[PDB]
Amino acid sequence: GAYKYIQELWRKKQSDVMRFLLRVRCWQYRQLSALHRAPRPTRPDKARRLGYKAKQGYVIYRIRVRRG
Amino acid sequence: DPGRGAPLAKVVFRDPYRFKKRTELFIAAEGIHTGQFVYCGKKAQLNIG
Amino acid sequence: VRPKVLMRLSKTKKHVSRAYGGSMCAKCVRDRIKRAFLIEEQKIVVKVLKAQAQSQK
Amino acid sequence: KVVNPLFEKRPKNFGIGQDIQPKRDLTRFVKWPRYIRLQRQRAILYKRLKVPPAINQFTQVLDRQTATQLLKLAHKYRPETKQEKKQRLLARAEKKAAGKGDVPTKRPPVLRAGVNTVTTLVENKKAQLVVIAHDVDPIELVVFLPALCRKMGVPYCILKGKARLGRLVHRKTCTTVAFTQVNSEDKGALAKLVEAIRTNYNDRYDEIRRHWGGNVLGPKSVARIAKLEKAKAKELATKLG
Amino acid sequence: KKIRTSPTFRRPKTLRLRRQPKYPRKSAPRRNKLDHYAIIKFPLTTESAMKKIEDNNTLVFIVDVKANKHQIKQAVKKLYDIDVAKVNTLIRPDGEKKAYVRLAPDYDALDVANKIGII
RNA sequence: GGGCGAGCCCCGAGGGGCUCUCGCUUCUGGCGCCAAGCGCCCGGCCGCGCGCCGGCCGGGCGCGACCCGCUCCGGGGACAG
RNA sequence: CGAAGGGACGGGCGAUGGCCUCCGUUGCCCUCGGCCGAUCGAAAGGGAGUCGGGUUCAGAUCCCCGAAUCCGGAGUGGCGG
Repeated sequence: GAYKYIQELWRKKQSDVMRFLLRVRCWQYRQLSALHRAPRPTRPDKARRLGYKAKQGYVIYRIRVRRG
Repeated sequence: DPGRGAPLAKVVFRDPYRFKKRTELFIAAEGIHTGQFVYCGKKAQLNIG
Repeated sequence: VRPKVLMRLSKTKKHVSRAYGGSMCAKCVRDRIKRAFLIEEQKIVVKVLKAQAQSQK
Repeated sequence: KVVNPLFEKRPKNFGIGQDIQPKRDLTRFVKWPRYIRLQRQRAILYKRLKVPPAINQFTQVLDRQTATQLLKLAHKYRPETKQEKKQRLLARAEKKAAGKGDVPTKRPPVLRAGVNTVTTLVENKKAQLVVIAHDVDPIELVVFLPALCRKMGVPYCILKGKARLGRLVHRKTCTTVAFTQVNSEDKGALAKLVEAIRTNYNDRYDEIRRHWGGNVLGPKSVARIAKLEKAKAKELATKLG
Repeated sequence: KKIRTSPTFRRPKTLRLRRQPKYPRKSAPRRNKLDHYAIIKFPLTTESAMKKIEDNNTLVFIVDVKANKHQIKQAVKKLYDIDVAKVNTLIRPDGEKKAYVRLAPDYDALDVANKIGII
């Protein structure tokens, strides 16, 4: 299926397609709060490999952590 | 104003949008008296205060 | 009297039967009548001299 | 008569220092909330930055009038609806022993909706036409599929909105729509739309994949640059020419 | 056609519903543990309180600490069907509350005090 | 657009291109908001009856208050940090 | 670095309540709207309105007697002017 390509696309983080996406997302999440709920996963295949299933009750959050 | 060596001039403007009088805290120039009209803007003329 | 005693006082005891009564001294209220009137007459004077400027030039 | 001379005009002068301002529209200067302000300038960042052609390819969307016939032909092939699975299941339930039938005959062709279903049958050359929604808010789900359908020779089209693409299926969103099989009388109707899509997406593929987008400044800034261009033109166009 | 008159965005007045519980939280309401018998403990046989009876036309009681002048007035009405002009309370320096209930002049204090049992 | 506008050139003294100026406030310790007017529609009562006819009562919309846009305006900005 | 109002006048729709004539109740819609932010913080700061006499072994501007005064309510307005 498409889950294999999404995995291997995300491994080319230095590639210019991913640098545009990482730039837009990190700009977007910086304007939000330090802790808020996300409705759907940004990375679906990575969530499923760690045990996330798209059914009722599976909740995800997003937390900003200071660098250093 | 206590703790300050300069007097303050209480200038009241009318808000050009909604019907109220707006009170300001202007530092008084030397020569400012009560009831003197004080202008504020780009087209205002050139005098003290 | 104390300001919270003003509730039980009558209307005529709290003001004076006049325009701007009970909150404006009689010296300055009649001066505002003759202040506002002379501006309105001067504004008529200015707009007449403004009107001749439109017609002549 | 009808008129009465007690009706004067008494107009209001809306000047500076004159009579007070009226209640005019102020939509430009509303202090919008954080979520409204974020998403409004987020679309601006999609016009400021140099978006890559793999993402810029979803700005070139199929035009208006051809999208109607794509949906009209897909309207008769939509997946079947809740309680009509049970209508289909119950109708074939009596037929086991009512009229001497095991129901082995045929399942009518339908569309495909998920990305995992479409990509499996595009690699295996079982697809004839792929419809792709452009407004998926992870774009990473569908980026290779425009590129993958070109090599496999499967025609691919980009459509406005996952909502109306999610209306062909009986759900909210649907990123991908792939035609595997159609009926005989609709094969000629599908074929006239296949060649029109190939000449826009597949045949000119070299143009899209090196087509960067963005680099469009604001109208307040573009007009300032355009003011400098016409001022430079005004300075030296008549001295020599 | 709808314009934004104010430059400040304000949260719209959304509709909120009331409570339609599918089951009461507590099974039954609690019974009143401050009834007309738990509010009047016992009167006083003090000669200082005795002198107050035929002179001031009053009665003296020990009253529960969580009481109220409205409830004490209604309590003596409920028990011994006597009307009250005013009720007067204090808290003694021993933990409890004492009440000086004043009767209306149409009844006699020492006549009803014999019905109480105190004399 | 609009004009008292400073005017020039062409000019038929109606008027078109060019630089700039305002969306029309400086003499006085007064007032100023919750629109006038215009235009187009709607409902009820009465009389003409051919009714977009007239009278009364009660409402809506647009101009008045130009149109379109993508950052609220500015000041920095690849440096600050 | 904030979608920080749950309030109010008038009108329209519908309903119940008491002699659904009238008044009253609540839900929605149109409309208006800020004010600088929850809250706590003085028994010497602000803060409406009680005094005289008598009375107890020990309390009295607090109890009794006699004179007032302030606040809130009133639908049918309880009466007059």
